[PDB]
This record gives sequence, structure tokens and C-alpha cells, in this order.
Amino acid sequence: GSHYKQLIKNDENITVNESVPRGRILDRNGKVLVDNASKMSITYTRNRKTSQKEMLNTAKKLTDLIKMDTDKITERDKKDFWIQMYPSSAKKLMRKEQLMLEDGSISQDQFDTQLRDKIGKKQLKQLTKKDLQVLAIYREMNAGSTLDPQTIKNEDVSEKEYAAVSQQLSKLPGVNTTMDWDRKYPYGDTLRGIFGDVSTSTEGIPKELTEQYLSKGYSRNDRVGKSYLEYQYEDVLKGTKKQMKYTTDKSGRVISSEVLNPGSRGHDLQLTIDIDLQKKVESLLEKQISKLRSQGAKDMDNALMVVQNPKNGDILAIAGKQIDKQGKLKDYDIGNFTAQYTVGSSVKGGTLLAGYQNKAINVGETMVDEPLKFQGGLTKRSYFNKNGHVSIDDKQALMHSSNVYMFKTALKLAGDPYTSGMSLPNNIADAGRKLRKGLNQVGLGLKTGIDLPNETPGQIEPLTNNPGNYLDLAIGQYDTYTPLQLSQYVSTIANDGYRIQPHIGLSIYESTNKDETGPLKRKIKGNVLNKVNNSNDEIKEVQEGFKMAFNEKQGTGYASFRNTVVPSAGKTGTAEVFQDGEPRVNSTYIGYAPVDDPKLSFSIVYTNQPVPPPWLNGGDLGRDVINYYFKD
Ligand SMILES: *[B@@]1([O])O[C]([C]C([O])=O)[C][C][C]1[N]C(=O)[C]C1=[C][C]=[C]S1
Repeated sequence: GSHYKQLIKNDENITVNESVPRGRILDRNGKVLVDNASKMSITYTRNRKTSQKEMLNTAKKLTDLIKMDTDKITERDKKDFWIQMYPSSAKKLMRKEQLMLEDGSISQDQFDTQLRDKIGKKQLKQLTKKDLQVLAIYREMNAGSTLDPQTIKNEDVSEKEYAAVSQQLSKLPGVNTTMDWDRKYPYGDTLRGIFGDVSTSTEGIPKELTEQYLSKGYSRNDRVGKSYLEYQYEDVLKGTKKQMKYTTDKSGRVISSEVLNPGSRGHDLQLTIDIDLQKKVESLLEKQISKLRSQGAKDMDNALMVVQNPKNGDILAIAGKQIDKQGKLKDYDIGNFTAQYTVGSSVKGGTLLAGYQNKAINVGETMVDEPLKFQGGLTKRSYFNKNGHVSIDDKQALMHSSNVYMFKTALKLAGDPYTSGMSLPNNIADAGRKLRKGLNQVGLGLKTGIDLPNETPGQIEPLTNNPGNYLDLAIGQYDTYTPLQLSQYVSTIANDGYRIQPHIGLSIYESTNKDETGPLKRKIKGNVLNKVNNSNDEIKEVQEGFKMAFNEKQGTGYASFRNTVVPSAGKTGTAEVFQDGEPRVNSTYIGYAPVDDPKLSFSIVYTNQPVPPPWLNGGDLGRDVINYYFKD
């Protein structure tokens, strides 16, 4: 499978480079996710004046060494072929016409057309099974001449056939055999969008990526990582090419051979993914989509989940689906970090941390949740309390998913505490920057740092004199976020305030031998990006409100998470959106388990569900993943 790629001249002095096999990709338990697999091809090269009877002779020899698919053979192909495969039938068919041809009263053109008009009946069935074999090869030998090689067979080329033909090339003029490698995916479709692609050799480095690869010393012939993991880890996964140096003279006779580099296969790359958890998450996700649809959510068009270990940033599973109006799924795993959404009230843990650290509120502070009234009659209120007046804690605000507690926190942060009928503060630029700065510290609004390309930080619009948008930022209805940000954020809460870089790469192996990992070269770490600027009592208050959300009867997540096999904690969000002018919501869930020493965290995003008066319980997906992961 080793193509050349380079032949570098100098002092009558040639240097040739031979390609090497690409590293494998393994899950966290060593299971092979991305392998190499050999592909063989039989090719033909058509010369200046290589006759038709010669191509028929080479092809007949090939039928002894290979077996062919007899599709592709058009009826034109068979009719022509039939002419040689018995001339004195064709001659018996055109007694009269051959005499006119010789008289010069018809042309060869007219004669040919009329002959191929003259059979299809019982005497085209004269083609024996081996005839169709020779013709299946003949038809590919004529495809468009000049020394451009046409392929005779690509799929299903066996090793018996490759060998029999390779050792016969001196008797098979124009014929050739090639050995090439392609990526093999033992687990099928799972995670193919995250793995990415390598260029198809006929491609070489794609134009979009050219120059960037040439600036590293590669060639336009080289096969390279095109996207996502293959691209991200391209230079650990690529081998070191075998490089020979030759010194010739006069006419070219080599007098000294040099082995600059023997060559080595690429390093194996081990991921944080647990492929069995990944398959289980994917299966629960499809069951949850289908269950949500049968409950009315037939416009829901995305469903995404990230699963991490919050202590080290490891991405244990990452899955997404796009859903059409009939509930057919398309794989959309990369949407967890390339797509951004309005996530709603699940951000409110971050809002409180931002309030504490600017001393806008104190841990444990109570405020009255009630409809707020502003100048001119504009109102704002909490969903759970549209008409009443309730005194609540910061952690009860999280349990209930209070809007008004966060509005009041935002107004205190803007140096303008709520009073009934007030006009909203005119300039909130400095408050907005402080609120975004607080949210940024848990992962809401910056790139999380995932070791994959094309991560977005979400949509971040100006905060100057739009106090309405500013209050909306405090409840999750302004800036947009990715599911991976939600997961980084809940992980920060779960691990006592350390914001960690998510990573799907876990380690790199110094791989030398075929199908053997080798010794460990390098660990891929989730670096601590920052600790939140908050005291331990502030972090624990948010933890406690998250636990009450999942475990108290009034918590928005009680119905889904109160009976998880280990105690779980988290936060829900429901945000109003619109599709073709119809009211919808996004539903979002973050959480972690066990409460006491969390080893699992997740986020879930569904888009364009119906607006609840009927509350769907899409968090059951998180319940189910928790119950599976802590089964034993
Ligand atoms: B918030 O995003 O989410 C809360 C409910 C939850 O945690 O799932 C309610 C208040 C906030 N959402 C809204 O104010 C807008 C709503 C859309 C559908 C019901 S409320």
C-alpha cells in the first residue's frame, strides 16, 4: 500500500520517499474505532496503437485469473463483442449488404449500423458465461485512451486474484495491480462525523487546505486528514515516511545506497470515548426522540447530548441527531460544539455566581418572587408564580427556576435595584460586561477548548442601552450556547469550581508494530482553564439548589431525576423560540452524579418542542444514561 510521492534530484543524487501506514484510533478501553484496510485494484493502460484483437487477447488471459461483475455491459457492448465472437455468423447475416459495401453503394458506417440492427433475437444468446467475463474486462479496457490507466476491478479484488495477476504482468501487456489503504470503521456509522476523513489519494491535499499543508513540508500527492479528528491529530497519526538516498553517475548506475529513514507507522491515538457508552447513549437518544414525538413533539428537529467526566474533562460520549418532520434521523454529533442555541433557565447557576462575585447578592439572600412592573406597564414574571408573591432563597430560586430572582440580581448588578414602576437602566454596558464575565468563568460564552476544529463560542450581541436584552441574558434568553458549553459549565459546578478543557483525545502511543499499541508516548490532558472567582460557600449554594431542583417535589427536574440509581443534581431550561411563525421551545438539561463525588456530568438540548402546558420529560434521557452508567 506504499506509494512513493517524492523523487528529489541533486548531485546526480536521488532521494525517494515511501509512504507509511496511518495510526489507529482507539476508545478508552483499547477497542479499535478507526483502522486501516488494504484495497487492491486491477488496472489497464491503453497505448497509442494497441489493437482491438490484442485487448481481447489480454482480457481473455485475465478471465483465467479473476472473476468479474457482468453489470455495466451495455447492449452496444454485447453486439460489438458478438461480431468477433463468431465472424462467419456476422458474415452470414450481411450477405447482401457486404456486396453493396464492395460495390461502393453503401458506406462502412451504413453497413455497421445495419449489422448491429440485425440481431438481438435467439442469436445474441450465443454469449457463453466466459464471453461475458472477457467482455466485462474488454469494456473497461476501452474507456478513454492515452496512457491514463482505466480500472478493471476495484471492489471485491481478492488476494488470490491480486497474486495471480501480479505474477503474470509480464504476460499481460498494459495490465497492472495496485495496493492501497483505506480507513476501516469497525463500529459502522457511530461517531464518523467526529472521526473525520482522510483525503482519497486521487485527491491529495484538498484545495481548501493546501498551502497550510505545503508550509509544513508535505506534497500535493500526500493523503492527509481532511476534517475533525483526522485533521486535528494529523501529525501524530501520520507516519514518518521511508526515505532512501541514491548516488549515481554517468548514465545512472547506483554506486551507493543510503537509508536516510527506514520509516515508521503513525502513532495510535486513544480517545476518552467509551464506545459502549456511546452506543448506549445513541440508542437511548433515538428511543427518547421517538417517545417525545409520540407525545406531540413532531417539529423537534435537533436532539443533542454530551457526557463527560467532570473531574478531568474526558468526553465519554457525544451524540446528536437532526430530525425531520417524519422523525427520520441524520447523525449530527458535531453539533454539540459547532451549533449554538437559546438554552434558557439552565444558565441560572452561572447568573448567581456572577451576582455573588460582584457583591450584588449574598449567599442565602431571600427576595420576593412576584410580577415585576416597569415604566409604561411592561411586566416580567416567573413561570411558576405568574400571579402570587413568594419569598425565596437563591437555592429555592434554582429549584423553582425563578426568573424574578435573577432579574432582581441583574438589576442590583446594574446598580439600580428594582422598585415598582421604575424605568429600566438606560446604559447597562458595564453591568452586561460583568454578567458576561461571570458566565464566561463557568464556560458560558467562551470556547470550551475542545481538541477539535470549528468550535463556536455562541452568538454574543452588543450590550449597551438594551436593558431588556440584559435581563434576558440573566435567564438564558439572549446569548446562545453550545451543548458542550452547558456540559463544561455543569462540570465546573460538579467539580467545585474548576473549569476544565473538554477533550476527546486521551493518549498517544509510540506505535511501531502492526496491530499493537506499543508503549504510551504522551497523555492528552484536560487543562484547568480557571477556577471560578467564588468562595466555597457560593459554589456549594449553587450545588445545593441544583440538588433541590432534581430531588425536591417542587424542583423542575423531580419527575425525571428523583429516583436515579445514585443521587443526581442539575438544572433545567425551557426557552421560547419560533419556527415559521409558530411558538416552540428549546428544552435543556444539565446534571451530574453522584452528588457527593461526581464522576459523570451531561448536557442535553432539544430544539423546537411544543410550548408546554403539557410538560414533556426529555430529561428522562439523562436519568436513563445515569442509571445505565451506575448500573453496577
Ligand atoms: B427558563 O428557561 O426555564 C424555566 C423552566 C425550566 O427550568 O425548564 C421557566 C422560566 C424560564 N423560561 C421562560 O420564562 C419562558 C418559558 C417557555 C415555556 C414555559 S416558560
